[PDB]
Amino acid sequence: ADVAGTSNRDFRGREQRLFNSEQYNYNNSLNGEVSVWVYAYYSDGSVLVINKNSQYKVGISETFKALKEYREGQHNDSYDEYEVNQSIYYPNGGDARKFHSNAKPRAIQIIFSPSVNVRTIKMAKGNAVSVPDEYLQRSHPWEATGIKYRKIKRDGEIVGYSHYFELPHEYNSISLAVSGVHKNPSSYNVHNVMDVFQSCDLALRFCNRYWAELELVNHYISPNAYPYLDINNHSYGVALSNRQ
Amino acid sequence: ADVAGTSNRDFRGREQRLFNSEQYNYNNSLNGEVSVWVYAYYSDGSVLVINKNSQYKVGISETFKALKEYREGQHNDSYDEYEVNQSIYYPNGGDARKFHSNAKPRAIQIIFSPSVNVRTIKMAKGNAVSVPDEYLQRSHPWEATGIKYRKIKRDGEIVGYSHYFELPHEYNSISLAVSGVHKNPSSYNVHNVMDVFQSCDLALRFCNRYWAELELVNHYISPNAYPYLDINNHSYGVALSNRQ
Amino acid sequence: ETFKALKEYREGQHNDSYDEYEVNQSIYYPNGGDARKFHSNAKPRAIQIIFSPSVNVRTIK
Amino acid sequence: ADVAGTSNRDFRGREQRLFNSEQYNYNNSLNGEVSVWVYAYYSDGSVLVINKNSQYKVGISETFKALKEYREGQHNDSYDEYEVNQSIYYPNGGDARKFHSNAKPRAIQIIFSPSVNVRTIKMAKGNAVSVPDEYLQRSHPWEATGIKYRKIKRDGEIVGYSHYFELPHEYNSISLAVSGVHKNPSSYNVHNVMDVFQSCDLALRFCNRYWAELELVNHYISPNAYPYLDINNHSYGVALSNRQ
Ligand SMILES: [Cl-]
Ligand SMILES: [Cl-]
Ligand SMILES: [Cl-]
Repeated sequence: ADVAGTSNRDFRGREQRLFNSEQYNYNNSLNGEVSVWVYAYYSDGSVLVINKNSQYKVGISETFKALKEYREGQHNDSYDEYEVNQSIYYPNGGDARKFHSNAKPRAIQIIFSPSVNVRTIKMAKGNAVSVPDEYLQRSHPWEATGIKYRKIKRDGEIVGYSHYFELPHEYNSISLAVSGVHKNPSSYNVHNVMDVFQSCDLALRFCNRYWAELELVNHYISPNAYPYLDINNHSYGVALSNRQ
Repeated sequence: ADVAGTSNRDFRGREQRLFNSEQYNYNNSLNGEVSVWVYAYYSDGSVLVINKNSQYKVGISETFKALKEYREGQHNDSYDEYEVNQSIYYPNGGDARKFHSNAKPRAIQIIFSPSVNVRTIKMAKGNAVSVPDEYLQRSHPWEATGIKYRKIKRDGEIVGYSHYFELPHEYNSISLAVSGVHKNPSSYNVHNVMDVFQSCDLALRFCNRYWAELELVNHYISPNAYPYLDINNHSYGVALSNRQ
Repeated sequence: ETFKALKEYREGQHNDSYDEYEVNQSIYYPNGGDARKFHSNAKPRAIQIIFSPSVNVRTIK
Repeated sequence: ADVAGTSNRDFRGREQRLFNSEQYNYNNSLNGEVSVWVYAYYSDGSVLVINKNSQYKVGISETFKALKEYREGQHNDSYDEYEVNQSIYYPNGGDARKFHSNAKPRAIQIIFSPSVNVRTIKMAKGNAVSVPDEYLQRSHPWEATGIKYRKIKRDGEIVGYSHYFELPHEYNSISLAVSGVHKNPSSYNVHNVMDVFQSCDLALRFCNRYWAELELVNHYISPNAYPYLDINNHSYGVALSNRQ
């Protein structure tokens, strides 16, 4: 046979490049996944991740309370935190023994897979009682925030999209939903509506609290080939198109 | 300038009336919210509220167990209440140390925003094992209960719609889903189906147990300009159309 | 005051006492403890020192 | 340039030797620290360290009770240990459920920095009620124990001073204070008295219970360049004077 890395008959090298290309492109086909992650960052350094992975479209919707830190199998000041919630829902509505709950998120990062169409992204960032914009009567139920998403890039390739917002002020108390649609550069969609209804049931969800962004990078992002952007603006992910 | 409240050049007064009219009408546009609330009333006077707010259509679906009272950070007779559930699911199925759980709802109020089309409202009031009508094989999956909804009215304007039913008997043990569609007096809808799928992800949810109907009125209904009907048949809400 | 003495202590409430001993070991020497958190919320975020107007500022140490 | 390690123009080597010499000498200047450590060794192998670091003079003073083992966040037989204290303060004074408390120190090591003047060291080793010598009326308030301190040595240099005494008998129940003065080979001291008063406030204290002498060596002594002498008579510390 020819010697490796010297001719157009390195079929191991061609197949390696095809295998990676086929992953990148399959994910972009309508048979592929589109995925979203919400990361909620807490003052103790831990991070709640919620991920949804589904065909055609995907999203996540959480209450104010659901986004608060919950430490499984440890103390959570449960009763005092019920009272903190009452005061967050309406000023002076509760009788808590603290000014600021450390279970409140300090920041949110939303990441989508590179199979999303950025122009389809919509976010409903509500107040603590799940109202998008002060009162329901004046609320558009979403804002299309695609323009704000940064490309997460590795080796020149877009591996995902990131929108990051801090919640550093006492009044930053939110409920949150986000949604994106998988790329569809075709004009195909009539005939497939029941399949999209089935995708609503088929969407897989994951949620977990990791103890540190390091741990998120090491045990969540990296093992799964997920895109990420860390606090130091470092991009993670795996470039696949036309690559060995 | 002209003197306030004496001429057609009171533009502060015209803009105030327009601002309120525009809220009422925006909520009725297809760009607006439609919202639903389920209130479950407990014997200790507390009230669980579940609210969903979304574009195009909205609903809530809860199990028998999910509607039972849960007091965050306090004792809930957790083990005995598992046994009460077994006896509610099948006669004599559990080994509880009580005849009637005080965590069972005594009543349900369903309220919709005035942007719902009443004729689209559907309810699945199931038995304790989540069957609409005795056995699945004979169950229509919903009843269209719009005719029973009362108008909640302030200053002559419909501010919401209410259906209220007590559960005062021992055998009143229910699961519950409800759904309504936003007003659509146009013939527009083709082209918008993926947007409605995104609205399923974008819908915001809120749930909380308030200690008293007084507290619900003061800290939930009123601060948010929500419609309500209290036990004394008093209507709450804010009239907006053509009003200062 | 010591490092430990300046950490938050909530009288009559839970203070993650055991985990906070382990956090202290890791603060004293990298990787010295086996805590279940990255950042203790009992650590001060800031210090203000105030003196009365009867101090001589040039003597402050 | 000249080649490393072959001429009097290795200025990197001269500066390295100066940097170390300047540390050794600065510590001996009156601008330097003098430091003391009390190690209390427990039967479970753990060791309480108390350290004080201050200018001009330094010391530590602890009660009998303060020197007993305290395991943070674990059980400490608190009530029984109050009763053990009553019996230690006066024979048969308490009603404990044990003959010997394992929280009692088995030994004490006192170490001073090499900037102390050994002839200034004073110790008040009291009985369990904090009396130096049986009764206050006959007590000199200290003994000058410098003659008993061994030099801790590395590479020929004194890196600290150690006095070690076991408390292996049931009646070895002590309170303890120790004090040393920083070297002052000059005749300077008038003018500086308020500065010494400020040094009483400025002295920094550290205390911690380590689980093993190994851990003390690895995570306390060594990382901080502190002198130590272990149970096997091994000296630890860093020689600095005229050394690279
Ligand atoms: Cl395709
Ligand atoms: Cl419209
Ligand atoms: Cl000097």
